[PDB]
Amino acid sequence: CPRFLKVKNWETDVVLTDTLHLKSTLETGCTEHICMGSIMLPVRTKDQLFPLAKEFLDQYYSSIKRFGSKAHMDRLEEVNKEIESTSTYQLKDTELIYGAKHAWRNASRCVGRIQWSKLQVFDARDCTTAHGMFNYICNHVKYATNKGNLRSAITIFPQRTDGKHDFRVWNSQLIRYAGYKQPDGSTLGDPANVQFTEICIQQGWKAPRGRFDVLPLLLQANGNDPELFQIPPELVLEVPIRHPKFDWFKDLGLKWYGLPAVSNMLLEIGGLEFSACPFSGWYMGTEIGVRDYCDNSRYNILEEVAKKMDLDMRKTSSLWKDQALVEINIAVLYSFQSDKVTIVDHHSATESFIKHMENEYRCRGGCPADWVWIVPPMSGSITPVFHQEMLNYRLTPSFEYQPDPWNTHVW
Ligand code: HEM
Ligand SMILES: COCCCNc1cncc(CCc2cc(C)cc(N)n2)c1
Ligand SMILES: C[C@H](O)[C@H](O)[C@H]1CNc2nc(N)[nH]c(=O)c2N1
Ligand SMILES: [Zn+2]
Repeated sequence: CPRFLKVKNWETDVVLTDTLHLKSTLETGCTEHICMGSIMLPVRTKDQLFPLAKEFLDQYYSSIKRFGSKAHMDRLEEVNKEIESTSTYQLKDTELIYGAKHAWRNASRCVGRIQWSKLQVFDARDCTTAHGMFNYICNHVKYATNKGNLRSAITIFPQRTDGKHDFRVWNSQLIRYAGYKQPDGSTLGDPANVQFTEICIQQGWKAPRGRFDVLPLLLQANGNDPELFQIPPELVLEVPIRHPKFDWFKDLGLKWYGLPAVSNMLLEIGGLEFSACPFSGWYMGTEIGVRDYCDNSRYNILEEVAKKMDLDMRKTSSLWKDQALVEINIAVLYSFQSDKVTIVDHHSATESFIKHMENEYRCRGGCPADWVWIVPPMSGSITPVFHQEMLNYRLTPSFEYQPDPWNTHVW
């Protein structure tokens, strides 16, 4: 802008002023001579820990307008001494909830953040076993699902200590379908999960060898060998995909699960690392309809579908893929709604995100947003976020990526 940063919506000419980026700690990958905005992915000593701890506490106490208080100050000595003795420290329940809700709030890749303050935090820091993990996770799933009226939730397992005793949910999501490679060449189910399916089988999973087989949970507690568990099927809500007009759509036998629940990410609060912190909300229809169903590397159903629309697949210029994609996504939304399972369309979601974005600038002086991820993978320019300039930067607490457990743990 003039002296501090401005973003603009070119459809509405609204301008917003960003000051929040000046708090940004972490680094983006971009430099003054290269932009890495479209790049997917650009323990800790005692000494590294206290700055990060104090930085978080200062923020937490500044959030409740008690910055610089006795409570604030004693808490600082309290934690400083915890780190000398024990090389770590423990978050109060209140701080844990603040941290978690704010990690969501700072998640620059998430279009749903208008919901950020409405999150259930299940503290599972007392868990010591894979079995306990299974119990916490089942409870999360059942709570979150809520018989179709979805509720946002996260379950936080014990924090990392010496890198030799961390909790990992080896699953990328709590609920995902298996993927089966064949020397036939082809692949049955979800190909994103083929290797993971292999690990499960090479750990004794009795694979039904079907298309939409819900995978077992594979749970690592205290750094031990991970252990298999079948989520109770009655806890796994699913939607058969049919079309509001094309009654032949049922015949494709599509089904998806209703509960999107990410389980491979790392939650960072006050320098502490929670390597097992599965979290869930509800689906934007395009996640299933466009990416899950139509990505070439995923279920890849575009050919099968468009074929059954008497479509012109001779050349790409008929836009037969575009047509099939729109129908597939209509069927997804219709289905979830006919089943009274929470879902949002990309028009409504992006619309609420603009509102949220403007909310955040009003009261927080900004909102970090990653345009590349915020814009839906179909019909981009007819949603409001396509035309909205966005500033991306890294605030903390945060959810981070982390290595796949099978490329580390062994024995
Ligand atoms: C309530 C409904 C929610 C909706 C509609 C929603 C929507 C989305 C969408 C569409 C994406 C992009 C995913 C993709 O295209 O692969 C995403 C990413 C993400 N969401 Fe949200 N979300 C919701 C709830 C939550 C919650 C409860 C959390 C955590 C507290 C969260 C944190 C994140 C994070 C960390 C990412 C980035 C994933 C990555 O970088 O791989 N979201 N969200
Ligand atoms: C490939 O490396 C990065 C992995 C991409 N992340 C990613 C992939 N598929 C699905 C997701 C689900 C994201 C999500 C999470 C939540 C809590 C809700 C929602 N609607 N969507 C995330
Ligand atoms: C290359 C590019 O960064 C990558 O394909 C991104 C683009 N935008 C995305 N946006 C969402 N919501 N989800 C994704 O997986 C991706 N993939
Ligand atoms: Zn950049």
